Amino acid sequence: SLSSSLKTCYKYLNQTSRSFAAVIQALDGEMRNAVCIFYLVLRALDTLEDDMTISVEKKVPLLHNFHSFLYQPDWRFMESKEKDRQVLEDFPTISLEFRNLAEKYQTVIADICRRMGIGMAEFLDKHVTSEQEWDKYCHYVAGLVGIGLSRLFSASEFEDPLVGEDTERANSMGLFLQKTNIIRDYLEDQQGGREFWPQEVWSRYVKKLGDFAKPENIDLAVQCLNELITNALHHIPDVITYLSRLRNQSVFNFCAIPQVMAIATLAACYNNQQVFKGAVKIQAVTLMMDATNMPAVKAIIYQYMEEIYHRIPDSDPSSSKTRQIISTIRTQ
Ligand SMILES: CC(C)=CCC/C(C)=C/CC/C(C)=C/[C@@H]1[C@@H](COP(=O)(O)OP(=O)(O)O)[C@]1(C)CC/C=C(\C)CCC=C(C)C
Ligand SMILES: [Mg+2]
Ligand SMILES: [Mg+2]
Repeated sequence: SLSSSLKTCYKYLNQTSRSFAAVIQALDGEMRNAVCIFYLVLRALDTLEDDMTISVEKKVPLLHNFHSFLYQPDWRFMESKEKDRQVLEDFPTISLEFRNLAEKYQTVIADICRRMGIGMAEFLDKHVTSEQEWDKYCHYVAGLVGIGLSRLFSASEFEDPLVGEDTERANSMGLFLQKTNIIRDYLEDQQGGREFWPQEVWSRYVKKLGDFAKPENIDLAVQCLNELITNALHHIPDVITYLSRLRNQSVFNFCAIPQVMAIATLAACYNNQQVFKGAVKIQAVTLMMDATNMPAVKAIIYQYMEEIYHRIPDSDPSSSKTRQIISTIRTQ
């Protein structure tokens, strides 16, 4: 049945994706290969972005031109020192399967890969400063993913045109996952020399972002944490809107399950000193089972919002804001 190279792609998906492998492979019809290949192309792109052994001067053209390599049958990259580097070394297998997809899917994937490459390259010579720049960075690495997935759903015709048209809601869906991961991964990122928390926020608490790892700064660290979580909560209305429009069951699950995992993650991290001591974990199997329709997804969201709500310290500088956003979400 499945070709040799396509079988390899699914192996690469299963090897490199904890959050998405299962939901991708459960997608109906043409969406399955289209989303699997989209995933692997972006995974390869990210593996170059993240590799600190590649100079900025070498990295910029690679990220800028990456979308064109999809059309060059023996393009590969042998100099990665990153863990996921099979997708780069065996890129010809991935690009072959890309060129086997229908044109309408090719167009979306290449457009997103082009735009993300430009965006990633832009942020090689700066850190994230303002909250606005934080949205911008998150747009480039995650918002564009949501926009691309939405365009693939509409192109497949399992979903209505509106899904791919409403780039604001698609963008928000991606932003919610990416802000959640960035918040949760403070320490692991710190330990690999990576900084993604917005400097206009953290610099109101400490002089260097790394200072949140020091035990004496825990109180300030948690305050900043709660500010950032409060920011991320503002994406939940759009997530609800986006999910409420989906018709196909496999698409709904693919979209909803990672969103509810992110909500559960934020709730676990809220006011939690452990974020600064290791990776905070969530329920996964349960949520995978329950998050298969809108009324159940809404109920899951409201349950986690009430968990956060009744944990808000009155003294937290963001407490008013956290209460307000939770109220809005509860009222949609
Ligand atoms: C094409 C597909 C599913 C994903 C492509 C993922 C890739 C490789 C992107 C290259 C840049 C990166 C890395 C972005 C970060 C992804 C987490 O990876 P990871 O940390 O490895 O997870 P785990 O370790 O838990 O497995 C991220 C947070 C963005 C997720 C945003 C989505 C999915 C939009 C949802 C929106 C709608 C559905 C409207
Ligand atoms: Mg990465
Ligand atoms: Mg990266």
